[PDB]
Amino acid sequence: VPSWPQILGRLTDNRDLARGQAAWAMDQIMTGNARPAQIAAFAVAMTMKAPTADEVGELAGVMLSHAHPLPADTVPDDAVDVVGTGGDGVNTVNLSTMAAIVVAAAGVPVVKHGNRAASSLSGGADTLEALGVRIDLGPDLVARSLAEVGIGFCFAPRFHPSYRHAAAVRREIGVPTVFNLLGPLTNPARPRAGLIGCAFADLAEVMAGVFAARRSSVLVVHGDDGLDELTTTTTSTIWRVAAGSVDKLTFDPAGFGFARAQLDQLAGGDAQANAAAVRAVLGGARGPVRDAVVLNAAGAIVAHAGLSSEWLPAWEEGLRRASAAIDTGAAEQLLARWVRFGRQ
Amino acid sequence: SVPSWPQILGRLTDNRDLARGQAAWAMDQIMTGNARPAQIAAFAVAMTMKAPTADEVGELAGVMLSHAHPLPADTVPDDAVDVVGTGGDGVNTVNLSTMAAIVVAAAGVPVVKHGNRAASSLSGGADTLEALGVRIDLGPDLVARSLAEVGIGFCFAPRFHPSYRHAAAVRREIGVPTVFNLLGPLTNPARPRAGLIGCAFADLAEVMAGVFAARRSSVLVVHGDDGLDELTTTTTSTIWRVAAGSVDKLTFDPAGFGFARAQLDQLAGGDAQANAAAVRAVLGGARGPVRDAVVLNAAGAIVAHAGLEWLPAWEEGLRRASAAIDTGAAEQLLARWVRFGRQ
Ligand SMILES: O=P(O)(O)OC[C@H]1O[C@H](OP(=O)(O)OP(=O)(O)O)[C@H](O)[C@@H]1O
Ligand SMILES: O=P(O)(O)OC[C@H]1O[C@H](OP(=O)(O)OP(=O)(O)O)[C@H](O)[C@@H]1O
Ligand SMILES: [Mn+2]
Ligand SMILES: [Mn+2]
Ligand SMILES: [Mn+2]
Ligand SMILES: [Mn+2]
Repeated sequence: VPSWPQILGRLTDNRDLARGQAAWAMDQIMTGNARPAQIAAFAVAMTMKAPTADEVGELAGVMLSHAHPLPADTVPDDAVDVVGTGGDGVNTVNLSTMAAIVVAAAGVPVVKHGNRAASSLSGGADTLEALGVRIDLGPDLVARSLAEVGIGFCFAPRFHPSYRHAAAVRREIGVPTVFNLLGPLTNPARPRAGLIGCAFADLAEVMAGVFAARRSSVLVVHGDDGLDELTTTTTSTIWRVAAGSVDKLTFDPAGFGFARAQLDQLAGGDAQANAAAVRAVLGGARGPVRDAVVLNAAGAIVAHAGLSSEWLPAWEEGLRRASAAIDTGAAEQLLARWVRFGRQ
Repeated sequence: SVPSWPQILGRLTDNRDLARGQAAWAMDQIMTGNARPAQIAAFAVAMTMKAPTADEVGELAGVMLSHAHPLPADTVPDDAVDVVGTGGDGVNTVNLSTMAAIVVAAAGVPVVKHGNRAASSLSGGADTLEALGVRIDLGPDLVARSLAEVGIGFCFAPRFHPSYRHAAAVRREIGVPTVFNLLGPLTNPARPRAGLIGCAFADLAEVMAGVFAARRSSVLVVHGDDGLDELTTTTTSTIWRVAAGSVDKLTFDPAGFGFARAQLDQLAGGDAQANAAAVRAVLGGARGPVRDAVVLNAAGAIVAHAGLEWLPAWEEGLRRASAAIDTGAAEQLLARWVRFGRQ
């Protein structure tokens, strides 16, 4: 029978867990039956042991079993996510949130998982909130947002109430652990595609492994400068997940005509500063930030195409649609229509 | 930089040895109620899986000792010895350290024993002593009087380390052994300079030895090659011998002193009442495998005391230990120990 001394002892002995043990642990944590000390011990122990795809898969599986689902037949089968682990410690503009809006305006259904900042000044949820977008909608209203606007936002705490004990321990110990991976892996709407950012180069492959087990079409991205984003300051490492297999690639924006940028050119601020930065990009303003948004939006579109079916043509078409979605004003319009939807 | 949990924990998760003072900072935060249980647990686990260094463990123990209740000045003889282990060998044996401690004290060697109740066994040293009528929870002044009048004193770790309670609680909750399990033997409040120190975790005995070496203590850190945190009689033992601030590892065979091979079955104990009866049995002069184990461990502590020639030291240790029992001195010392607590 499973117990904490058994599982913790196994992890501290640097052993992989038996099937079901990670699942048992997470379920204890989600049902409020685990002491903070046990939660912390488990989180740390698994991280230093080096999590397997199976183990992390079991953790996310439990979370999704307890998560508030969206109503049946309300999420298109080709819906995409654009979200990162966060915690790169750079405080950039909200590239995922900006990319998600552009991708939606390009005609790709987007059901975005998100959350407030943890280590940054303003996270996606914070910036969206500052734009007038509603980040408090339940399953039904998110479904309506998807249908009517083309984009929905699932605020993780709203859909994962049982995760509050784990989230508290994350806050207390501060150090990143395997828990930092679970957000991007537990979109309640369960889209089968997405552009997933990972700040931790050593854990990106594991994330990709989990998505692969689900037969998802995902690009797990880690900027070689440390961003949990497709960066423009240098190359990016992409773990391409397609047909249940992971393929490690290095991506260079220069190969698609993009100039190198400095990190301070992508720097952000508070929610109001970042909101203004969203408006600028969608407004047609050229520069480093636009390039970053277009590239990331294109990545999400590449991930989308990996569902129904190569690499260079997909990116070239992705870059086209993302740029066009901005230049026609569609992305700017979608945001406006999104804000109005909430007030209605 | 600014000391913080994200910093230190982050360093441990990255599998880097800590900088000087960081381990001390962490332990001090824990020892002052300024650490959340989650932070306590994260640190304990992280410090364990990285693999703690002698420097780091030394800082943890140091902080504990800098907070602990000390014994009054000039109450602890300079040649006082300790007999204690980390516990957690998994084998429910009789209480060899406590029994040896009584024998050693009866032989004339001052013993100030550190100790605690059971954590995973059916009965710890403190539990068995309590069942014998010995007062275990005495404060500094009375432990000093005990040491003077009786020739032995017992420091109950919860009594002398009240600020360790938060760490102790967390250890209880997570169950798994951590670096904290090493601290007990390393934090005797009376700070005896010699001792026989048991370590259940073979891979960490050298670390414990390094800590004692840093204090230039005369210590034998023992790990039975059958898993016991004791000098065993079922097979050979690993001894990390600490003398002159230097550690030297070696294999020890009690057969070289005439001791027959025993089996773990013969050293098995039970609850406090059973183990207490086992103590009375040995001190009564009963021959058998239990007596051999006690005399062996008692001798080791005497050898450690002497460290303040290897073979002759053991021969005199085994001789003095056997005599302390057979003369009835060890039995009498226990009885006198009980009367002290009752007056
Ligand atoms: O504070 P951090 O730990 O650094 O994380 C920053 C944000 O990144 C994650 O979401 P998201 O991918 O949507 O962020 P983004 O839109 O800004 O790119 C996370 O939910 C945070 O909101
Ligand atoms: O339950 P455990 O975790 O296994 O530990 C058993 C005992 O060992 C330690 O003391 P001590 O060295 O005095 O033990 P002993 O007298 O029985 O030999 C510890 O303080 C416990 O009292
Ligand atoms: Mn992001
Ligand atoms: Mn980011
Ligand atoms: Mn012992
Ligand atoms: Mn023992």
